Amino acid sequence: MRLDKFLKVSRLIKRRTLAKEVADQGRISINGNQAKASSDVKPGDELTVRFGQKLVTVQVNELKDTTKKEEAANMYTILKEEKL
Amino acid sequence: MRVNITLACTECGERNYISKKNKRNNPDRVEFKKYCPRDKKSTLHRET
Amino acid sequence: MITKTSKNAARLKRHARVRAKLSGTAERPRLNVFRSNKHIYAQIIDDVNGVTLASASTLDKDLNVESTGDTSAATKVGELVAKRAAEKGISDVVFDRGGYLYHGRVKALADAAREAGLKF
Amino acid sequence: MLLPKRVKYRREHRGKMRGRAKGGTEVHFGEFGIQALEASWITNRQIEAARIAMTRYMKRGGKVWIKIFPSKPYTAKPLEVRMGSGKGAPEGWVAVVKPGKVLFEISGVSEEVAREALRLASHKLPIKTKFVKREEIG
Amino acid sequence: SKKGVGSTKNGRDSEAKRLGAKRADGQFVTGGSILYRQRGTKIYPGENVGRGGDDTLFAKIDGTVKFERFGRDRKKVSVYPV
Amino acid sequence: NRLKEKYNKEIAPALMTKFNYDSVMQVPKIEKIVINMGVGDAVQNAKAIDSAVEELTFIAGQKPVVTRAKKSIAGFRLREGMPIGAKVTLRGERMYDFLDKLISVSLPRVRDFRGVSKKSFDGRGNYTLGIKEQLIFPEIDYDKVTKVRGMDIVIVTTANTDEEARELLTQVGMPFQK
RNA sequence: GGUAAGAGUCUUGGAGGUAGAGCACUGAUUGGACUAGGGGCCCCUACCGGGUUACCGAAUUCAGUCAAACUCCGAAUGCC
RNA sequence: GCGGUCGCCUCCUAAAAGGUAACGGAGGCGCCCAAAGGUUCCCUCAGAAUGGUUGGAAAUCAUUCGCAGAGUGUAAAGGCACAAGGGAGCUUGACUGCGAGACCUACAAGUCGAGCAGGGACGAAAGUCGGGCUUAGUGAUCCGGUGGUUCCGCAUGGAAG
RNA sequence: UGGUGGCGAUAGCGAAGAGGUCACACCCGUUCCCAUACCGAACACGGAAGUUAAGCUCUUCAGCGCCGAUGGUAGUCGGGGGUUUCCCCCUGUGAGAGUAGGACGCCGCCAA
RNA sequence: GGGGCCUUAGCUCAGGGGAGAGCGCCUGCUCGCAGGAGGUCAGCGGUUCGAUCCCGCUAGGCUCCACCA
Repeated sequence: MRLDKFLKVSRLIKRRTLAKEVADQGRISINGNQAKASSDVKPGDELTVRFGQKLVTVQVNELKDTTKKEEAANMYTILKEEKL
Repeated sequence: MRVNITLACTECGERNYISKKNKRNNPDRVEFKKYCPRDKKSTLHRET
Repeated sequence: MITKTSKNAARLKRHARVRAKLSGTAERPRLNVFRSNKHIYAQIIDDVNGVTLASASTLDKDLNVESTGDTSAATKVGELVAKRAAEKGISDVVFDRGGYLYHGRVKALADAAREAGLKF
Repeated sequence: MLLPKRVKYRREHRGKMRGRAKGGTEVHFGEFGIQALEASWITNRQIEAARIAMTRYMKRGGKVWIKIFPSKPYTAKPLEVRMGSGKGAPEGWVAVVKPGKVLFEISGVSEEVAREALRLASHKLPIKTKFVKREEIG
Repeated sequence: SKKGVGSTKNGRDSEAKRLGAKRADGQFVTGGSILYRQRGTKIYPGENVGRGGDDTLFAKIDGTVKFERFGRDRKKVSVYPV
Repeated sequence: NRLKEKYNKEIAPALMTKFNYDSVMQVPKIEKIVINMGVGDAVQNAKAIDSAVEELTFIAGQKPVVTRAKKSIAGFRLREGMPIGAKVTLRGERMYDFLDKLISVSLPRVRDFRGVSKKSFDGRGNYTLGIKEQLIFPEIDYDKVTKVRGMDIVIVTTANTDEEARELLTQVGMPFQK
């Protein structure tokens, strides 16, 4: 699915507009290379989403489009977090 | 889940019978003894 | 309160379900056994004329038992039924067990009839 | 406005209207009534019109017994279409009325009030009508 | 101005199976032949008449077909030898 | 077996001297006592069915069996399977051996029960009494599962009228509300 | 070629539910008793209940209707 | 043109044998079940009321009134409590070669079938069993795949076929 | 009187009397053959203490249920005529409902 | 008028065993938290033990057609 859709369903960014703006500002990289707001993701990718002074790197496990927390916190797996 | 199966005789070896079974209810191999036309007797038949 | 049916009431339904399976009318008659609380009766009935070919019981002037249908001495009247069958030239019968489960002492009468000449 | 709120089938054959009335021939609830002389379908709108026409002129008096009920539906294909291509949608409800059948029943008023009310009902109906009363042999 | 409408959704039917009586009362019948075709036991088998797996009534011996009744609302087919 | 001799030696002439009979022998015997559980598992969650049925073995000496549903009901399904509740039908001289300890200790042990069924007859001679706890039976130990499990009893009298069944259960020794 | 079976009529015996009738089922129903339950209003409700309802009607019942996919019945003709 | 439909099964239309059309009116099927199959032995369903502690209109239990208002895998008709409807024991006949005689009728095809022989299952025996209460759950030929085969195999013996 | 069969609930439900010493039935116990998803309630065994109270047979009630005419009527084969989404005559067949009535059982075999 | 897709919190949308997000409103806690008000799942009626989930219809909102003389 799309990057902003994946960030919406994975609850990393709760709003799709904010995820779209973050990915359009050149902050999120998939498998090392920079990408736009619509890069297709696969289970087994290494996301490099950048918050405000954060370096959260997660791992994709599954892809399901459910807007409920019972079936949402099982797709991303945190690997390491870096403040700066 | 309902597939075509054949039943060969354990003694004669020929595939004498065909039937159907459900794989979910019967995962194991079935064992029905039937009449064997070559052996002139009722022998155990095994699914192959 | 409870007004449950008698043992003879379900026995008639059991007799009806038994007599549906075997006709008893192919020039080969049937051997009917009635087990009462005191002694046993035996009759041979064939359709369609309904005549009784042979009948015998413990309740008779002859054949002092004198058990009168408790022990395995019922085999005496069980073979005497076959005696009245053989004196009238009956070749073979079927066994009409009635509403009684075949485990005795109706089975004793059937075995006594089998040993005395009735080939059923 | 009379109609069944549930039916077994919404589309039925139109049927036939041969012979006299099978039942409802004799007046036995009210004192006076209308006896049908010809057979046609009676729409529930006509039944409502006849009932209001009787009830208004009988503002003081007894109640009206409606002996007929529009249980049979009729289907009406939409206009300007070709013939066939399926049966049309049901439009309304009619009652199959045979000659000799009693339609409406009145008791508890005078003779001329009942006659004028039945005349006002009969002028709304599409069938030939007559005035009948209860006979006591008996 | 032509306008279209649809559809029927009820335009299918199964093939009719030729049930009913196949022989008549008083007719000579050969053994094994079909007497009456059934869906369920509308008419019961009687003397020298069997019932098939499709509830088909057939004569068991050669004879003459007689239609009788059990009573009160039950029927029978019987074949009596000549 | 003491009550078996007791009723034949005391109540059997007492009924025939109470009012006239066509038959000298017609004393109404007892037929069946059934115990009904109806657990429901509160609700469908207690998977210890085999212990719930064996809880009834302390009350009635015969082995009880579970009962199965005949129609699913929308409140607490309970489909056609999963047998919930227990029914035991106990017969023999064990009616007499059960009613002896019943009218001995079971009725006065209840803290609030002083009289049951002044109007609760069926019209054809039924007595049915409700038990809420397990502490009523003295053979039930206090170190049990301790959850509230209730008993049910149904007394079947051979006499077909209320006026006969009431006058037998008054003089057999089982008290009434009055 | 078979040969005289074929057909009509009188007599007899059958199968099959149409016309008509009927509620004995399945629906839809109209009226009266009967009133499960719901509607306002007074004592009260911080809440249980009671009264009147010229108030609606799921049950059930005495009646009155209707039906191609309703039949306790049931023709005349046709059929064998 | 577009929309819809194309094969099979059930009811009505269908006119009291059978059959009978329309882009007529209603629904289902391209399965399921090693058991819901076979045999033997037992039993009778749904709802109303009374009484019951967690039960209130309904969970479970006793009673009456209950010829069926229940159930019959799946869906309509026909039928079934002398149960084909429910419960247990043992089993695989859910069989090999057949089959007198029949039903439908363009053909192809489809359906029932007494009874014989070989081997069984259940039952003391009589007897029943060649799938499910019946009627749908399925498609030709050609061409290939697999197993068997005292069949042929291009001069002979094999092999390819 | 008991067993066992054939006649379309004219064979049944409901009420009231009568029977038991023979027979049939309840009834009484589990040691045996056999048992229930459990249980001598059911199916088995052994006993004649207590009884017709129930089961069963006979005798009267037509309340419910059942069978059921004659006449009439509806319908209808065939022929004919109009005012032709229907109606009216003629020859012949002829319902359903209702009514009069019948009915609280007959016909066999064997044993006692 | 005829096909296809929906009618779900105040708004916008996911979704046979008993249904949810972001925004809008609150609740104590010093850029994010863990909880609550609000749902005839547009309505009726059938298949079973229950329907947002399967179906026959009524209103409504989008999309594609309504052509040849």
